[PDB]
Formats: sequence, C-alpha cells, structure tokens
Amino acid sequence: VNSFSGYLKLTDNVYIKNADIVEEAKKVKPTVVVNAANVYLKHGGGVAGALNKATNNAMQVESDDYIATNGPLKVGGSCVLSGHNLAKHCLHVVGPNVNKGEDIQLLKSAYENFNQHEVLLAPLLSAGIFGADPIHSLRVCVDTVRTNVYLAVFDKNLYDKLVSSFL
Ligand SMILES: CNS(=O)(=O)c1cc(C(=O)N2CCc3nc(N)ncc3C2)co1
Repeated sequence: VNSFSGYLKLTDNVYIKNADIVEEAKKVKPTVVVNAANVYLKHGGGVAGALNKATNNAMQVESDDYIATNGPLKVGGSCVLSGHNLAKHCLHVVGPNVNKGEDIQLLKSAYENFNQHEVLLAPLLSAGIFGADPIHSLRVCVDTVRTNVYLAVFDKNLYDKLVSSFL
C-alpha cells in the first residue's frame, strides 16, 4: 500500500492521473519524482522549469554543480539528485527532444531508467515541449517500465485522450 490517490490503473504496474506533478509531489513526498530533463540539466521550462521553480532554484544550483563535475548526460540517460522539498530523490531522465531532431527510439532507453526504482511519480517522457506524441510515450512506458509508476498528466484534455485511446 502506498499514498498515491485518485489514479486510474492502466496495467499491473502503471497508473495515471490528471494532476500537476509539482502539486502531487508536494502532497505525496514520493521517494522518487522524475524530471523531464535535458542533457545540460538546464531546467528552463516544461516540467523541469516547474519542478525547479517549486524548489526556489535549488534544483538548478545542485544541477549546475553536477554538470561542472560530470559533464552532460546522454540522451536516454539519467542521474539521481536530491528531491529537495518535493521528494526524497529526483531522477533526472533525458528523453529525446523531437524539436532538436533526436531519435525517438531513445525513448525506450529513457524509460528503462525507471526500472532502477521500485516506485516513481513521473511525467510522460518526451511529451510536452519535447515534441513527441504522448500516446506513443504512454505505450513505450507501459511496454518498458516494470516497476510501479504513477504518471501525472497536467492537461485534462490530454489525460482524457490518453485514457480513452489506451489499448
Ligand atoms: C500555478 N502557476 S502556473 O503558471 O499557472 C503553472 C505552471 C505549471 C507548469 O508549467 N507545469 C509544467 C508542466 C507539467 N507537467 C506535468 N506532468 N505536471 C505538472 C506540470 C506543471 C503548472 O502551473
């Protein structure tokens, strides 16, 4: 039993809700919140911008030190950093950004990072400003992630479309 509430069950291990991931994280304080990161951990907009703003820019300060030490992530890769006031940990995962021409096949590799964590609160990778089809992202999620994932979808119209079209 866990504290996640109001989710629709899609499969044995994948759940979905129309929710603001920032507000959901603030309320649940999950062990892991996933950020829709880029390779530079520049949290300017989208989910990353929102999560970072909610940490009063502490996420960005920590991220800048991480990059200065380690260099950029790979597309499809991840790193574990602090969850600040939102979660114990933040798993920064880089899905491919279609608006930069990155290979969508890397979306499966990106979701594989979730399997290193038993339970996660997460957005749909490569959705939103990353330019991928969120229906495709949900399909890859369900077919790749084996651990327990609670998906927060900000847009109510999109949430209803994702549910109604789910196979
Ligand atoms: C209250 N001030 S606000 O400017 O109107 C406002 C901005 C945002 C926001 O940018 N995001 C990022 C996109 C997003 N994606 C998921 N999956 N979940 C949550 C979010 C929230 C929310 O609220």
